Amino acid sequence: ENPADKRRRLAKQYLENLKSEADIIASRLKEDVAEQQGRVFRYFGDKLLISEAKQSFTRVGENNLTCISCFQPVLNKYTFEESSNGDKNKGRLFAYTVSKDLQLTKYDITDFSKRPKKLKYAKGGAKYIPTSKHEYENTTEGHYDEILTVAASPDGKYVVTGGRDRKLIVWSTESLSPVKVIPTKDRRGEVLSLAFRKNSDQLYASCADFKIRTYSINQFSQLEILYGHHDIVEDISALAMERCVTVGARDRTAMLWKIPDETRLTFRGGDEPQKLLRRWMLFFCEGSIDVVSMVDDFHFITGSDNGNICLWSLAKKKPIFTERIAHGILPEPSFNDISGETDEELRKRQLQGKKLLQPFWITSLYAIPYSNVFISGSWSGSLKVWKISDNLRSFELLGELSGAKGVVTKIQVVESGKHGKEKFRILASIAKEHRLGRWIANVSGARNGIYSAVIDQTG
Amino acid sequence: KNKGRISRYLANKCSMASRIDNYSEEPSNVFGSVL
Amino acid sequence: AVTIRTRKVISNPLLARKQFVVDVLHPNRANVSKDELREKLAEVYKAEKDAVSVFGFRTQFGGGK
Amino acid sequence: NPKAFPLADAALTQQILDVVQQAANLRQLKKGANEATKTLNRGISEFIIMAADCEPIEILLHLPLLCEDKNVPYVFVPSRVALGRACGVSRPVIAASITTNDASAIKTQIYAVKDKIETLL
Amino acid sequence: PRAPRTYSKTYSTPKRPYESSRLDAELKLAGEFGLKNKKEIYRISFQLSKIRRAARDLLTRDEKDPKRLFEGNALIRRLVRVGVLSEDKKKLDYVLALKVEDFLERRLQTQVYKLGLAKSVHHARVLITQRHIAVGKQIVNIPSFMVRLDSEKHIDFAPTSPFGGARPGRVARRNAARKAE
Amino acid sequence: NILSRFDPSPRAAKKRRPAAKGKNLSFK
Ligand SMILES: [Mg+2]
Repeated sequence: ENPADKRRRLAKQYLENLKSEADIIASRLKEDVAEQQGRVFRYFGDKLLISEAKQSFTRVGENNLTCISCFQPVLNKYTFEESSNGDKNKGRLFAYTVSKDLQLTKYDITDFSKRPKKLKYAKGGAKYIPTSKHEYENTTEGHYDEILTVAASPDGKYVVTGGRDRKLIVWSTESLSPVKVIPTKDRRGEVLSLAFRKNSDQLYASCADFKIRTYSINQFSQLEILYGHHDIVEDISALAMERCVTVGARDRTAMLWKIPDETRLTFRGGDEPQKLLRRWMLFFCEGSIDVVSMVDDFHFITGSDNGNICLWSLAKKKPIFTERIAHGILPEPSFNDISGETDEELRKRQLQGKKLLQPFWITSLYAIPYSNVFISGSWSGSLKVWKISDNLRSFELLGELSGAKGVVTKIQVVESGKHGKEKFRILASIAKEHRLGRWIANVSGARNGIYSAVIDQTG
Repeated sequence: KNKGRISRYLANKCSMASRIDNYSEEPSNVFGSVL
Repeated sequence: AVTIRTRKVISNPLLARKQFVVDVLHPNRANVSKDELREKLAEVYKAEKDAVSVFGFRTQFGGGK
Repeated sequence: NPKAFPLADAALTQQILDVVQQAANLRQLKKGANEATKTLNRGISEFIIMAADCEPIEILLHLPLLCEDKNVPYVFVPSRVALGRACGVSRPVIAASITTNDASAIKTQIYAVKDKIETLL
Repeated sequence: PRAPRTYSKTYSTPKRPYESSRLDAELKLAGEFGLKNKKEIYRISFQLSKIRRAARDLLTRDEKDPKRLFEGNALIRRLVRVGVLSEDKKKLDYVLALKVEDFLERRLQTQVYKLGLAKSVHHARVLITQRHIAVGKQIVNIPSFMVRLDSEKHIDFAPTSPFGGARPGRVARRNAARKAE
Repeated sequence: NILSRFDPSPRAAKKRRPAAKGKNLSFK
């Protein structure tokens, strides 16, 4: 009964299950390690059935729900033990949400047929304001300023949150109890996004002081700071490798960070409407890149404030493919509000034709790791699902889900079922306001809640 | 002190209303009502 | 925490070894002794501590590396 | 012909909003029509930015009059949602003013946009 | 013996140091940029003289001359990278139009003052020499450090600085300890 | 639009990828 014998037993049981499920076995065994090869190996875009998706909107009492993070246990092929923290949580799917109301809430999302079920929550307030007024003394257990982001540890043991109070509180998943507080130690070091390295305890935090901080949650320690962005680092995405990718908003640059190599690759759009119009013979100049998601260890996608969704490759500095005005144009302002004149024709002239029209922003953008399908979000009122080409040189619109109404601040996807037959559950946090600010005019019908859509595969 | 706050608040709105009147060829009362 | 990274690794079977450059990130710490670096390098490379030799460490101006 | 005139194209709008963000970081930006008005009275305004989608547009039409009397460049951008975001504040901004400073770190960038706005007028 | 190591002087004394106009110009420069002595001005003037003499010699050559193209492009690229020469003035003719103030505005002392981290050029010098300023991840304690275009937006307080998020210096914690006692 | 010969003149060893890669670890 040596440890070598125990692994052999578990490996033998695993093969027996694979025989029961079923060339096929050899192919399936390769797919167990396809993630180590950073390539797209999940081609299920054509098998998805968007039309028959079961939509549902769950209302929440929190105002301006800011981010959502989902935890899915995964079987470890090396040890054949599930990622669930305890035996009780075997095969339990969780989602964690944060809002500008300073509330962290965990939900149960195991049952795809049922709505999310609240389990526990933690709220902050004015009691947690530090008295010291020194940055290194900002070590209070709760939040006192807007929470902007949340991330669930891949081991199911910790959930970490951060926001405008310049702290990084790590909570226990079971009780939502704070176990460590890590100040960023900067006057303008507000945490804007968090990304865990897949199947690892390494965390990447993109802050407002133009820097990226990396932590080891198991050690509860900051490791390094990355420099190079010339404006706020708004979003950050990571995969199994140590190659996180970030976007810098107004500096209009995406950066890929090779952490072991201590180098970075800089990507820039460089589109100009005059040539775009000429080649055609409404095109909007990009102002800032707000969202990013890694399709692959070698590919990622970004969404800009002009509605452009671009596909990138590590080999090329410029985008390989772009989807302009992905979510359409904002409604034209009412002529009864543009001007105070009685004559309608005078008011119509103030609309200036179509010059005041501006595109929807890409507020959310999520790509399922190592697949060919990704989801975008805005406040248009629908979630659009896109499929990437087999050669990874383009993408097309797979479908839409119109249930969501409001600002899509964050998107997540969780799957269940056997290898052949997966049902995909899309969870999106919906707010009445943009996460970073209150600029967006109130959208008619927008509500604060959790948008849910269950998608099944047939063919 | 609460009386001063309203007077300042009403002054700001009066400044806005005077602009809609002055820079409109045929001013309406629609914005003054909501204001 | 202290981070240790190895780069420019050359397998040199002529001298029966692996040669590399070592980067140590030690924020809020003066520096890392050669002995403890040898212990951690032995751990990561799965070798005896007696088979690891480290030298020529220069702290960067400003500290921390 | 329309009241909000001249309206900057897409390319010039991004260049204008770039300067607005830099001036925000360097404490060289006055946000809001009321603060913009004071700068014109004091003659410390380098130029004025206005939002063409203001509801109603008339609440900021005193500014072009003050500018043309003072020979100060001004320009309209299509969105107040975008203007406020680049101003660094959490709310829409309908008007902003770049404060004059020949000892600023962004002096060359400011004059570049100012030259183009004069061409626009 | 071992081979010689090269060295050079970075400055030169002017032709007539005692001209009243020169003394007044040096007074204004040292005051506006917080310089310590006339040797810093001489150093910058020496560099600028070399650059402008090179540009003059290149302009004497025929257009499309290989040497002119190669060396003029190298010089223009260097001047644009260091921030002295604008992106819209990429010609040797504008290289001949440069002045000492263009180089003095690129010093880290001037940049630290202008970005608002210091209340004067002298406070900026004190902040730099006291290890409070970082360019990117690197603490720079040299006031004459020449800031590049890309480096401009990365000037900040260092992580180790009490103004950059670290603990207070000796004076603050000494005072706090005595107050607590 | 219409408008729109005889030339008289072993491989090297293929490059091998690095056998070893960098390793990283953090402690304390
Ligand atoms: Mg020190």
